[PDB]
Amino acid sequence: HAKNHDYHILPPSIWPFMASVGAFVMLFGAVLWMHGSGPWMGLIGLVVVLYTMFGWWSDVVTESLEGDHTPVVRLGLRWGFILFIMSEVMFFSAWFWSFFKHALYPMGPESPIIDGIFPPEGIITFDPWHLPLINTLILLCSGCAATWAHHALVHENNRRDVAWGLALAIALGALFTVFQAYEYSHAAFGFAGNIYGANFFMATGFHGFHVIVGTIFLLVCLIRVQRGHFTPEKHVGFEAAIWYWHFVDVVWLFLFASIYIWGQ
Amino acid sequence: VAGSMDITQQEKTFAGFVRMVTWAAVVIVAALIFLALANA
Amino acid sequence: RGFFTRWFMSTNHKDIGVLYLFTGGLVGLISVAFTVYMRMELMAPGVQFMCAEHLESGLVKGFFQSLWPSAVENCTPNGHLWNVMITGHGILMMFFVVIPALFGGFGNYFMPLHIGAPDMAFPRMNNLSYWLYVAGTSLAVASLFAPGGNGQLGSGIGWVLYPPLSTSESGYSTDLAIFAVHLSGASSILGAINMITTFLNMRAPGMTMHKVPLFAWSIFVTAWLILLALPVLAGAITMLLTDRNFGTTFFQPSGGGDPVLYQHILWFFGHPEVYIIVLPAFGIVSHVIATFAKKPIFGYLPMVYAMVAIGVLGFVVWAHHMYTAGLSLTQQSYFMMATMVIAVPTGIKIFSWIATMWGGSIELKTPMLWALGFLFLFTVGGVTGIVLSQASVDRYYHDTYYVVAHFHYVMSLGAVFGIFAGIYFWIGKMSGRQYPEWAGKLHFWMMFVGANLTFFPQHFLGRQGMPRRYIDYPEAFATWNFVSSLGAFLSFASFLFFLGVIFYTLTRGARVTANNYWNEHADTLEWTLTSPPPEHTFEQLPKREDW
Amino acid sequence: LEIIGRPQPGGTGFQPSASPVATQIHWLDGFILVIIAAITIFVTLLILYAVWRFHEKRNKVPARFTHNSPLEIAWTIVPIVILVAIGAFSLPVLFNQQEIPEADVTVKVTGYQWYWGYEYPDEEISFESYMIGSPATGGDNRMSPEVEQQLIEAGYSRDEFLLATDTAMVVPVNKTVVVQVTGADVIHSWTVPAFGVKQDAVPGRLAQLWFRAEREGIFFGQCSELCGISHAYMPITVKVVSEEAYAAWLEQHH
Ligand code: HEA
Ligand code: HEA
Ligand SMILES: CCCCCCCCCCCCCCCCCC(=O)OC[C@H](COP(=O)(O)OCCN)OC(=O)CCCCCCCCCCCCCCCCC
Ligand SMILES: CCCCCCCCCCCCCCCCCC(=O)OC[C@H](COP(=O)(O)OCCN)OC(=O)CCCCCCCCCCCCCCCCC
Ligand SMILES: CCCCCCCCCCCCO[C@H]1O[C@H](CO)[C@@H](O[C@H]2O[C@H](CO)[C@@H](O)[C@H](O)[C@H]2O)[C@H](O)[C@H]1O
Ligand SMILES: [Ca+2]
Ligand SMILES: [Cu+]
Ligand SMILES: [Cu+]
Ligand SMILES: [Cu+]
Ligand SMILES: [Mg+2]
Repeated sequence: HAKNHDYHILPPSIWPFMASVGAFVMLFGAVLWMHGSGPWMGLIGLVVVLYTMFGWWSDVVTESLEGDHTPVVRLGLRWGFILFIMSEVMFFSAWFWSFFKHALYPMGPESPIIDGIFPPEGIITFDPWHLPLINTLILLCSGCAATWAHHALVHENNRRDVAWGLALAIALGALFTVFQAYEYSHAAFGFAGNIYGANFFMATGFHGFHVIVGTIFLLVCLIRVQRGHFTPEKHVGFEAAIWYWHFVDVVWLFLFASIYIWGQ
Repeated sequence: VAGSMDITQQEKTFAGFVRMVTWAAVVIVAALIFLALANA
Repeated sequence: RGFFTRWFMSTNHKDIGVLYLFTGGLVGLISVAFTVYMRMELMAPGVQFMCAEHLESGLVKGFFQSLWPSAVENCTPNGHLWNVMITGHGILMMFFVVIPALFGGFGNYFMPLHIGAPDMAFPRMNNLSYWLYVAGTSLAVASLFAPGGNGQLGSGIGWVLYPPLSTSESGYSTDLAIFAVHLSGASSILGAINMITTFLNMRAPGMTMHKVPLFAWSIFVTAWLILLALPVLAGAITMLLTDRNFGTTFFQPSGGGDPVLYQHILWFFGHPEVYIIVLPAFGIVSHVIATFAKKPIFGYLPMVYAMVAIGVLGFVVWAHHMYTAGLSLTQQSYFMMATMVIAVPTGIKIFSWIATMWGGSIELKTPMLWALGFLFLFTVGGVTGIVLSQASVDRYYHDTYYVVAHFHYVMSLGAVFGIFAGIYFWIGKMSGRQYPEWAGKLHFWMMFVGANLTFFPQHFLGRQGMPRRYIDYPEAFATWNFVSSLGAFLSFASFLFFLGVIFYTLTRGARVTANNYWNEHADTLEWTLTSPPPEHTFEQLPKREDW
Repeated sequence: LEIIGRPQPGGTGFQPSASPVATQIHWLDGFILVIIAAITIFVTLLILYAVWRFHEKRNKVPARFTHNSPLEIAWTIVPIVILVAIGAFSLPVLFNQQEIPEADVTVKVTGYQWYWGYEYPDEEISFESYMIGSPATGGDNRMSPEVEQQLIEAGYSRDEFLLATDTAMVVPVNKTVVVQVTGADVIHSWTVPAFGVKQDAVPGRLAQLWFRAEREGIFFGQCSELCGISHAYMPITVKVVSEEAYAAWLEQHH
């Protein structure tokens, strides 16, 4: 009743409360799963959360189709995602720190005085050109496929290449994690009991979790192109997809030139 | 009158925020490249 | 419009902020109760309350037995409980009490008002930050009643979860605490993202950032620290989680780990963390001193840029928590000097507040007392920091109650005074009922007397060599430990009295007439709105002439 | 036999010096303590006076000023000088206590959950220092009739309960002991307040301190990093004796 501002005001919503009940149970049940009892309490949580996330984000489309995403709101949603991406970079930095330390000054039997050998004695690394470069061409190509999709909708309004490009990107994205899940099978070293395995499998591990996320995210954007949901002016969800995906590429390119090239 | 609102102050602030964060990010990458070229 | 839809589904920031305030009080009281029991044992040497014998009774039983002493002959010292209490105290306070009441509680309420915003940028995600915070607090409480170390309940690691002790302490209680901290970060990061966007995108027309109220700036800087620090802590504790439960060797040396690398990564979060606590108090104190000294806050910009300066430098001084851990002399040198740089802008702000009082007409009402009290404690606390900054002297002082005294003066009492200053200042403006000025001024004075006789005696114990996390000490300390445990007991009564004062105020309280109930110089946008402000504030955006 | 490194029942200053580094830590703290004692007194009086001189009763109308470009630079240059002052005397004391010299004695100290371990690599000696109230020395990590008699045994009082250990690291006066420290279980920390040395025992790191013992007597120190249930109950005793007496011990312990 009687307002002059464009800012999005929201009706009350269960999902904040419902997600945090599920998330508490997810993480409590995971603790118990990690200590011998049944995964069931954990996966109840995962389902309640994944159900809540779904509900949540379905309304952020409903509202955008409802004409709530005004100029400012859309702009604000762009910062929100960038600030998020920045804190994603800060998360990964803790793992590049952990790697670069145990690479520059690896632990030797006379540790702070005289450092040890890197890569650890008897750790056979991956050939940085055989397979990892296949995955670096898988991702760099998928990053082009998703950018042609952006440039299509934004600067051509060409809905065919938007859909086509995204399908190719989602394909190569899921292909990366498939090809990477082979590099894990064919790993010349263990996960437990050595730092190299600890630094390697956790750093590429989280990146792979971020690729899985970025591919699911791109698929939600394609599913929406199937329903013809974006316009050249209004496409914040599609915008953040290509940002997030390009962020994943930067992370891999670092990993490649850190763990594989420089750290072989 | 939704859609009408004047954004000039905010769109300016966003260009600064982008210009700022990009600048800040290279300084830090440079600072670590210095620190590595100094005391690695 | 029902108790559930209003508080379990709110998207109105004013309510979510109120939720934060009240939960912060609740978890506070829990954690303050931990400290009254802690000083109870430390009252005089020998263990009397934390006896292994009490374990043979059940949970409820052995509890109420522990609340009442014993003879040194009938008491086997259970150090584990002691460690879980000190850990319980710290973790609750640093992750679930003080930041939530300042950043979550006041920050969510007033920062949108100060900048003339109708809501927050992402007010549905806002609610998620609160309920994730409750989820963390649950997991945190669960950690106290869980398969823990040395065959008992609870994790007795210390609020910073140092390894290999953390990684190898038995049970799963620690893993809960890990995930509790995970969610407390997830809360904060979302809250921060909201605050940053809100501040940058939703200001009033004509309000440039150099026209933004100081509290809003203080919250804005706090949000940036949170945005960048907490994700680093996530990695830190995830590495503890995989060492504990997936047998990696991030910090296990037999596999090639370095327990020192944890401290780097943790304290890379750990200092920003301590500036995330006090920075909102800087703002609140700025607003209060300017109001009740009837004088525009001395040196606006500088003040801000000081906050920016502190905020930037806060990341690159982290290793002065590690002077003893075995750091290269080159390193120890750098962190000694950088730590000294921070001291300058953190000092300067103390002067600006005095300069605001200089010249003005000072109404010594309750909020002004608390802000004045803060000034004292923040100096007393800050100067002992200069001592510790010099690595040479740190060797003697490190891991002694001298540090405990330092960080209580500057951080605990600093932020607590910040919180109370906020509460009395804004209670009418949030409830519609004012507090009784006699009770407030009493609560302040009890706290100020008690809390000084609590932690200043601890300075001595540190110089006398009493180390941290000791359930028992040589008899040759007990003089000061009794002085402290007295003050701490008195302090507990003050916080109890306060809980009454607000109970009186929220029910039997003097309903507030006007929009502004303080004086003309409480001149920011919240005092333009109704005393309990409308459920939808700034439907009509305020025109430039409104500030 | 003169118990020196020790708390006094309600003391406020440091523990007695016993080394050149512990003299300089006593000195630096005093120098700083003047400067901090000034700054708090100066801030307290500025606060008190302003509250009196500028109370709404004692002064009716507030002032209008907000900035003072001269005085504000005064507010900055002074603490930078104050810190350059303290810094100039503190960086020397830091290098001195961290640059290790030639060792007269070398000792390796190892942190074990709730006891210590000393090695003299040269003189071929090894032993473990448990607290006199230990469960390895019968006690429940508490005082009891039995536990007091044992304190007398080693030449200690009921006073020294939580400080006195069943075996001591013994050292020659005016000889530079280089103490190397590592942890075995979790992180422990070796300190002797009288000697002015603290070094964390981190598993998997060879960390080093040094102290030149100037006086003779018994010195104490307790563990300074939370290490588990009995973190209070693993202290340090360093008996320092004359070179003649120490040469007699170095054959005995063999
Ligand atoms: C509220 C947060 C806060 C603030 C503001 C501070 C203000 C400072 N504090 Fe610290 N402190 C912590 C939260 C804070 N700190 C916490 C939580 C811990 C412990 C965690 C744990 O160990 O468990 C800690 C422990 C700590 C240590 C390590 C002790 C140890 O464990 O060995 C050191 C040493 O470098 C230190 C230095 C400082 C310095 C140099 C300043 C200075 O920047 C202060 C500025 C000076 C003042 C505020 C006094 C007023 C001065 C003026 C008005 C003019 C300025 C004068 C000069 C520059 C000479 N702090
Ligand atoms: C900033 C948060 C905070 C707060 C508020 C405090 C309030 C107090 N703490 Fe501090 N404490 C720490 C952060 C705090 N503490 C940390 C992080 C550690 C490290 C754990 C470790 O060593 O590993 C520590 C360790 C510590 C120890 C020693 C443990 C050991 O070394 O073995 C002791 C005992 O002397 C201590 C005494 C007190 C007392 C008596 C109070 C108070 O009870 C006294 C007076 C103050 C009040 C009564 C204010 C209470 C009010 C609030 C908290 C506001 C609540 C919210 C609202 C009203 C909205 N604390
Ligand atoms: C845009 C997306 C990009 C992808 C995201 C990844 C970005 C992160 C990349 C940089 C990561 C930092 C890596 C730093 C590792 C340095 C190695 C190290 O740990 O130093 C070791 C030192 C202690 O070693 P010590 O044992 O004492 O040495 C004894 C001598 N033998 O310990 C030290 O002294 C610490 C050295 C200082 C290191 C500080 C690290 C801070 C981490 C913040 C990085 C954030 C990057 C932000 C960039 C902007 C991005 C937009
Ligand atoms: C995508 C395509 C890829 C293409 C690649 C091209 C991009 C290149 C990027 C390279 C960056 C890699 C980062 C590696 C940095 C290594 C850091 C380092 O070497 O410093 C460690 C050093 C070691 O310590 P020390 O024991 O004293 O050494 C003695 C032995 N000589 O530590 C010291 O010197 C001790 C002094 C400590 C100083 C700490 C300084 C603070 C850290 C910097 C600030 C960062 C914090 C972020 C700030 C955010 C807030 C604004
Ligand atoms: C949800 C969040 C996701 C982020 C976390 C990422 C988790 C990534 C998990 C990686 C799983 C590691 O799996 C790992 O198991 C085995 C034992 O350690 C390894 O080792 C195996 O091959 C090696 C052959 O030389 C041998 O050393 C081992 O005897 C053999 O068991 C595998 O080669 C490796 O792939
Ligand atoms: Ca006791
Ligand atoms: Cu710090
Ligand atoms: Cu120990
Ligand atoms: Cu210990
Ligand atoms: Mg320590």
